[PDB]
Formats: sequence, structure tokens, C-alpha cells
Amino acid sequence: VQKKNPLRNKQIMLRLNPYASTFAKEKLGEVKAEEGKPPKVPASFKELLHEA
Amino acid sequence: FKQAANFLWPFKLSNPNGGFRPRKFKHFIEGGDLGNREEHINALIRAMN
Amino acid sequence: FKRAEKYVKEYREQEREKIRLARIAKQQGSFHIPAEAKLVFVIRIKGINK
Amino acid sequence: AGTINKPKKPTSKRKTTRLRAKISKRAAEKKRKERKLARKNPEWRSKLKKDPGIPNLFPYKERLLQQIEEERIRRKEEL
Amino acid sequence: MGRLQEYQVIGRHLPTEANPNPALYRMRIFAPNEVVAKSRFWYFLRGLKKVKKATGEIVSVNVISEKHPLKVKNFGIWLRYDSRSGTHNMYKEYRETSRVAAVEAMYADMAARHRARFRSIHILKVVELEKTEDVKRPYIKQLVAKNLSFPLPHRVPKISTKKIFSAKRPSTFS
Amino acid sequence: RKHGQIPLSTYLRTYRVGDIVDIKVNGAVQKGMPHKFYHGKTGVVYNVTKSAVGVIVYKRVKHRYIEKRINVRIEHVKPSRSREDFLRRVKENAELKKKAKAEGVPVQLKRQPAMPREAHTVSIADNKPVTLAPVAYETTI
RNA sequence: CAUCGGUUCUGGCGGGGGGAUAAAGGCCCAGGGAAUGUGGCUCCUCCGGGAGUGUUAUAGCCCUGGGUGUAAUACCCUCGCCGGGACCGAGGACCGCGCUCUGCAAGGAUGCUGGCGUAAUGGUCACCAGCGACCCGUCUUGAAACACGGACCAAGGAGUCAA
Repeated sequence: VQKKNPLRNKQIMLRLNPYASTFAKEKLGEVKAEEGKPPKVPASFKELLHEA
Repeated sequence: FKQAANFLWPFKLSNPNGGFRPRKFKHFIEGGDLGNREEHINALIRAMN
Repeated sequence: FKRAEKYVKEYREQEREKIRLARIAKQQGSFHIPAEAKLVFVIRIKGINK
Repeated sequence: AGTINKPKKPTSKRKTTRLRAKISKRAAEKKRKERKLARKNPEWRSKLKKDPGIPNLFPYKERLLQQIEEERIRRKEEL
Repeated sequence: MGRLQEYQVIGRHLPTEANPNPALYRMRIFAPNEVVAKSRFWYFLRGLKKVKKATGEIVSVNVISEKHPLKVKNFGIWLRYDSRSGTHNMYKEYRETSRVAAVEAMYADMAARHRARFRSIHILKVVELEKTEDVKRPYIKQLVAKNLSFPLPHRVPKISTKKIFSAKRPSTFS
Repeated sequence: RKHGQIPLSTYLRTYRVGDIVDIKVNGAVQKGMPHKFYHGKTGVVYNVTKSAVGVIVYKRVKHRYIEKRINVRIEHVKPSRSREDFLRRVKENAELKKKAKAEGVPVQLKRQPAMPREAHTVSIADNKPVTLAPVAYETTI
């Protein structure tokens, strides 16, 4: 009798998708990147980037 | 994908919140809204939805 | 439930894999061309007159 | 001219619909006519375009000529 | 013409049996976004080589940021613009802090002074004047002078447009 | 077509009922020539005679199509390559589907249109990109 | 007024990802360079300041590489949270999908309270006000104009019957 929005009414969200509670609890929208020192930019890349 | 998309009824969006560009019936490259805007379609989807 | 968990994991892995391929190409001194898009969303924004 | 003390009849800028439509149609007919005379026009037209060149007030015009000459010698050596 | 960003766009012809490794072409293009940048790349490449969008690919699009946006610099822009007569050269100079800001000032100045649109202007070179002796336009030479200090006469005070009536006649000396 | 002698492999082509034929009228032979229309048209063989064949054409008149049966000598008919892309394909699907059913692994057996290309990596070494201006500098020379 | 559901406008906050793992920039380290040449020195002087010299001095700047640094921030994308407001309440025992499962925001609004109980709400007519609004038929042609009819009212008045 009434279409309810899953993005607003969380009960319909858990009806359509039971994994929503696990998503919100485990914070899968805030997953940090893998650790490790990032390699620097190669000099040829910057030279081509700033080449006239 | 064909069966899923044909099962999905065509989406009836509302008008964009914030409107269109000043001249809408013109290509997106020229400064309008028609044509392929590539990844910029998402802001239009949030405005129209 | 298990299927949605698998789908979320697959989306995250695809995103990080695209970023990783771009980064390793940049570090090896080349250019990674990403795949052309397979999905488009078409919106009709003009009327039905003339 | 004694315009300031005794002005004349004003020139109206308010155009009429008849005049607007007639001017638009004459403009379109003129465009079609010049396209026809352009297709029938026998005047010679160069395929190449005379390039304007490089401005004298560009301060690095000498370095650009150096670059062009160097690339020409490099292309001649490669060929 | 808007908030512009400079992009390097590198593209090439599609690899065939005759040419497994076709040549790469890189251009520096001022555009509001990457779609316009790629469109301008394909336009300028159609103007020079036997490559179009249907027979070529975009290898890379990268943003070229200014090395020193906090340093006041003099830029010389050599450009060609299309008018009723034809294509004409212009050399102009702008005292800005980035190449993109110089290009926006260029587009505004050509629109204001010669009625030239974005579609009719080709940016051929944007260079940095390393020395002040390379400055040629007197309106930049009066700005690069030694001990440049000037007043600002007749400064209209900024009064809020929603405050209609004031009880004091404003002064123009601050 | 060159003036003079007609090639003689025209007579050595065998036409059967149901074959698809083009109509390319030879100007040298006047016997068996069809109308000014029905030249450059593709049709179906329904009758095979000693020196001529019958071709089914669908002419248009007003707002309808009318079947026409045209008797054309072997001089002016040519085998049509419209259904060779069908016959070669259907044979190829026949043996490929037999082999795939014998092996076990299912395959995609329908022809597919041009899909967007996948991701790949392009090396810069020995293929360093060259910087281009809107106009060529040797041209500005 | 409180607690809700549907739609929607707007504000703030907490995270994540990307790019030159932003670019800058600060603080250090190692080089190089110049003037719109700082200090010093010299020459003029109205001695107020100018002129010449040279690379930091009794100011500083620019270029290149390295460290802090996986720095911050801008921009783009994204995961949530907390407010402020408007319009709406369709259905009428239960069933169903569900959840945080003694119950519930889960197949459409209930709970508490106040005043009044009458022209108070509501309605009709007359008039003012804001906005909108050419005189009806017919004819013409593709249409408009032109032309034609209309002072007003009551009654009568025009696709019927037979074969």
C-alpha cells in the first residue's frame, strides 16, 4: 500500500539486504588502504609531465 | 544483463535539484548538457534522483 | 547474506586492483590504459514535440 | 544643427513583426544564394593556407628557431 | 573560459598488423574538464595527423599543476585567433601566479577586446619570462618597475546592498 | 566489363532451384535481357531451363510489394554472395557445436558485435611521446 | 504538543579512497646562479638621496637534489551520524516480508491537551482589492481580415414518413 525508501527507512533496508547491518557494524565504507611505504614518482614521469 | 535491464522498468526521474546549465539543449563539451559527459553523469543522477 | 558479502568484497577488490595496475605501470615507467566502459545510463532530457 | 533646442521626429527602434519576418526571410534567401554562387564561383582558391608565422615580439623566437633547426637536422639524420 | 586546468593528453593510433607500436602524441591542453580536454586533443590531432577518435585511443590524461602557485610570474602567450578576415597572431603578456590563471586572463581579455570566443582561439605557446628584460608590453613593464608603490584614490566604500538608507554621506579616502 | 569476348566460365556455373542470384545485365548479349528495371536486383531461382533461369523479384508499387517472375539468360545472372556468410557460418557452428558437445565445455556460438576493448599497458621505452602544438613549427617557418 | 510513516528543502559533523600516494609550503642538509644588488666600499650632491662595484655580509631571492613524509590542505569520488522546516495520513479484525525479537519505526496516524459548542467553522448573495480575460453565430480559405445576422422578451420553428 506504500512504497518505502530503503535509504531512509532502515527496516526495509534490512528486509531487502540482511548484510546492511554487518556492513554498518564492520565499517566497510571506511576500509583503510594497505600499509607500506609508497615508491616515489620516477624522474622521467615528472620530466614528461613538465615538458614544454 | 539484457533480462535484468528489460525487467527493470524505465526510471522516472525528477528534475535536477540546482537545475541544468544556462543553455541546456547543447552538447556537454560546448557548455550544455546533451551528449556523453562520461563520469560526470553521476552528479546529474544525484540531482535527478 | 553470503552473496552480498561476496559482492562487496568483489567491488572493493576491483577498485584496488585498478588503482594497483595504474600505480605499477606508472612506477615501471609506462601507462596503463583502463578498460573502456561497458555500462552507460541514458537519460532523455528533451520533449516529445517536433 | 539646432537639434538640442528643437529636436525632430524620433527614429523608432521598436521593430515590427512584418519587418522582422521579411528581414529573416531575405537573410535566409541571401544565404542560399551566396551558397549557390560559391558552388558556381570560378575564382581560384589555394589548397594550402598562407601561414601568418611567428611574431617578432616573442622573446624566445630565436630558441624556437634553434629547436626547429635541430629537429630538422635530427630528422634528416634519421632519414 | 571558466576554472581551467591544464592537462597532458597522450593519445595514439590503434595498433594494427603493420604498426604494433604506433607513435604517441602528447599535448598540453587548457580545458574545464577531462572530457573537453580529450575533445580538444582529438580536434588538434585531426588538425595534424591521420588519427581520429574512431581509429585512435587515449593512452593517458594527467593534470599538470603549477610548480609554484605562490610566486608572482610573468607569462608570454603567443596565440592565433580567427576573425572575419582570417587567422592572426597575437603576443600578449600577463602577470599572474599560474599558467592556468594566465590562460583565463587571456580568454577574458580576448573576449573583452577582440570579441574572440573559445572556439576561435588557438593557444600556441605559454612561456615564463625568466628575466624582466624579456618583458615587452609597457603595461607589464610599469608593474615590474623598482620600488613600485602607488595609492588608491577614490575608493568607494563597500556598503551592504540590503541596507537602503544611511545617515552619513560616505567618504572615498580609505 | 571490357568490350569484346565474354568470359566462358559464365556457362559453367550450375544454378539450382532455391539459389540466390544477382542480375547484372551484359550489354553484349541482347537475348534473354530483362527490363530496364530488375537490373542490379537480387532474387531466388525457381525455374531452371537450358539457357535461362527464372528469378523471383519483389517489385514495389504504391504501398505494397508484388512478386514478379523474370526469365533471364545465364549471361545476366551471377551467383550472389549474400548467403555465403550464412552457409559458411552454419557449417562452422555445426562442427564447432559437435566438437564442443563432445568435449564438454560450453561456448559462445552466436556472433557478437564490437565490444569495448579491455585494459592494457603501453610501454614508453623506445616510444617516447612527442609534444605537438596546435600548428606545426616547421610550418610556421 | 509528543512519537511516527511518505515525499521534499536546507545546515552541521565524524571517517575512507585517489592524483606527481595532490601540487605547494614550513624546518634542516648539499650544490649552483642572478638582480628590480642587501651590507660594505667609491663618486656626486639640494647632502634629502642618487650613480658605480659585486653574489650575503649588518636583507633576501631563484634554480636542482635529498630528509621530516605514507605531512597538511585544495579538488573529485564515497561510507555514515546529528539537527531545522514544509505538504500529506490514502487503507480499515488477523494473515505477509522482516528486525535491534517481553517488543518494534516491519503490507498507509496515533497518543495527550485546550477553548468553543455557536453562525465559531462552513455556505450563498452584493461590493472592494490583486491577477487573468477581445462579441457571439456564419462564411472564407490553409487561415485571418473583410462581409453577413443579432434592440429586447415570450411562444412557435427545421434529417420526418412510405416503398
